[PDB]
Amino acid sequence: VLSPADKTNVKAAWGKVGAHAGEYGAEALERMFLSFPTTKTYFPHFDLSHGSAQVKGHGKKVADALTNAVAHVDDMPNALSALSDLHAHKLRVDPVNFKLLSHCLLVTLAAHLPAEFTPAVHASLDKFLASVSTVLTSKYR
Amino acid sequence: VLSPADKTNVKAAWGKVGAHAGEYGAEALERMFLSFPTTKTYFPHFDLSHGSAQVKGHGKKVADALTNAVAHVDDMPNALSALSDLHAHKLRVDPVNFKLLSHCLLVTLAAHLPAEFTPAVHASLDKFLASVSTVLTSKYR
Amino acid sequence: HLTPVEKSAVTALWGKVNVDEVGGEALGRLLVVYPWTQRFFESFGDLSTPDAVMGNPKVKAHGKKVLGAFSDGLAHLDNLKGTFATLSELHCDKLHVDPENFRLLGNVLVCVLAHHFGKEFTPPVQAAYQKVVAGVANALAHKYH
Amino acid sequence: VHLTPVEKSAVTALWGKVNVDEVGGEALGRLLVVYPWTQRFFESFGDLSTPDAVMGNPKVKAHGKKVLGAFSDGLAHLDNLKGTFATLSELHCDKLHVDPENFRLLGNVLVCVLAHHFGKEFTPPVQAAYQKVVAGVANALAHKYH
Ligand code: HEM
Ligand code: HEM
Ligand code: HEM
Ligand code: HEM
Repeated sequence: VLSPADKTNVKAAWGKVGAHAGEYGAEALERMFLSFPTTKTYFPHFDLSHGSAQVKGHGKKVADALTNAVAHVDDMPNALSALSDLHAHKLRVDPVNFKLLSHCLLVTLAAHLPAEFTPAVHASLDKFLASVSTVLTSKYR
Repeated sequence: VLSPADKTNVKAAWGKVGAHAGEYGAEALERMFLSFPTTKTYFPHFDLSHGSAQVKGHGKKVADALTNAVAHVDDMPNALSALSDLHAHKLRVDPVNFKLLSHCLLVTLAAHLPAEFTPAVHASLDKFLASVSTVLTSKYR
Repeated sequence: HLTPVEKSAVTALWGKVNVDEVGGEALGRLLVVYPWTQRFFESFGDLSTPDAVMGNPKVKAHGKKVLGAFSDGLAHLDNLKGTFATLSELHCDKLHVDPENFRLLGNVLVCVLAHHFGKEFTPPVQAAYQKVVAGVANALAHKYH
Repeated sequence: VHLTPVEKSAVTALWGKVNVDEVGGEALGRLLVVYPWTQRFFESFGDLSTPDAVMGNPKVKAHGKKVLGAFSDGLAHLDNLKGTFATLSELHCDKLHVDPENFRLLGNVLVCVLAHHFGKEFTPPVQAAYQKVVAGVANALAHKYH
């Protein structure tokens, strides 16, 4: 549940990603795969290598996805319906993995957006990412 | 996020609780205090002896709040906003304690309403109480 | 861990458990209530529905094995670390099951005990069992510590 | 925990640039802001009503420095983190009753603070190494519970 403030924070913080959506997305992944290798078990069809255009391009959609999740923040279950099916029904992603990706995304934001990663914004982003994580791991069709 | 079958499961199951709501609240409360003694530190002014009158009055309030969440299962944040203020702002309950109490609520239902506690109803009730717990531990005012 | 009156409580109740049924119901309910665990069982076939899951013969057979594990934990509450030392290796080092799932299974078994024994599963009996299942999940996760 | 010699080198170079009188307080303040129920353990600390109050709170800054000092003790004793934190564990699990999920949280907040301070220098390899460290510390701090 985000306060009105939380949504302005994520709106404001996540907007500054901008063209770098791809880049931050890919790095967050790279961060997760190196820091938490078990998460590779979900991507055996990917090229794990650093700089791998499959990782790089996948990151672009997660960021858009999240941009879209920021875009339908108060409609997120309807808006993330397809990704729920993918992640909860089809892939069966264990929910801890969302906490790992969520942390790597925060690390990336902290590393690339220091002026915007204030404590208030950090807390809003964590709740936002937890909210996206709850939607993606729940079967509600 | 509760599915449509989730919502009808919860509502039909709660109906069968009926007049025993307060009784099951107090038992879940006792189970929790005995099974997880650290939770008692949230009730230092409560006489926590077996058969305690404070635990029984309090079980009724909890049951009534859950019954109200069932009635308002589509607008839970709004309908529980005073209880989130209490639990998230003033009490600052660790979310782990909501999992302990939800688990004890399920144990109580499984003990008193075995016909209703199907696997599917179990799944639906679990998400519902996880949902309530998310509202009550979020600061969104 | 268990005081005398506790051990005798859990002992007595565990005597009445159907060892060809409750193990299977706990596993099946794990797979239903916490569906992402299904991922660990694409070998087991039909897990599409609650009724499909709860009747899967391998789900039942496997559940017998886990209740067997629990039976073995109850036997040696002295040193479940060593008791489950081999299982911990399989669950942690080999299959990489997040240990929160260990806690979830124990709580489901506890539910399933309450579901079967009803009023006999008193708050004090649950409390002793909660110590037991936490010991099994801990011991099971020893290779993570 | 076992870091590769290059992880150890990268970890120690970054750490040597850590502001030992601030980072500890940033990490604790963020814990209390991002995970507001942890404030329950610090009602002795005074004003926590707002994020700026949390971060500016002298008691927070104070207590954060000693926490940073333990993470330092941990870094110097990576092969024996249980021993190093044996008494600390007694304090956090037996006396305080802190649910050990929160130890993972602080460790991950610290990583976010290291990222904040070091930017690009806090590369994914470097992060990978520190995740190893803070996982180590949290569990040695949780050891009693094992
Ligand atoms: C915030 C968390 C996440 C978001 C927003 C997210 C978003 C997305 C998006 C947008 C897609 C592709 C949609 C499309 O087909 O156009 C996708 C695919 C995928 N996501 Fe996620 N995801 C998240 C977390 C995870 C996690 C934690 C995992 C696994 C550990 C995961 C695994 C996948 C996989 C395996 C795919 C499919 C890859 C492919 O074959 O293209 N995702 N995700
Ligand atoms: C879904 C779970 C819960 C529900 C529905 C719930 C509901 C309530 C309700 C209705 C009240 C009293 C409201 C009032 O008097 O104005 C209350 C108070 C309280 N709750 Fe909860 N609660 C839940 C979980 C928890 C948990 C897990 C804890 C702690 C372990 C907790 C601790 C308290 C405390 C300390 C009070 C105030 C007691 C008093 O002074 O009378 N609650 N809760
Ligand atoms: C928590 C208490 C648990 C106990 C006591 C337990 C015990 C066992 C036992 C006795 C086996 C049989 C070894 C064999 O197949 O030869 C086993 C296998 C397995 N367990 Fe567990 N287990 C537990 C929890 C879990 C959890 C949480 C998961 C994952 C969600 C899991 C997944 C498996 C899998 C996938 C296998 C092997 C499957 C196969 O043989 O095809 N277990 N476990
Ligand atoms: C995860 C790594 C953690 C480390 C390294 C750590 C470290 C320490 C240290 C070094 C002390 C000081 C002991 C002394 O003064 O003699 C301490 C005290 C304390 N820690 Fe932690 N801690 C950790 C986690 C936590 C968490 C998660 C909480 C609460 C959520 C917590 C709450 C406290 C409190 C309340 C005190 C002392 C209270 C007081 O003196 O006023 N700590 N910690």
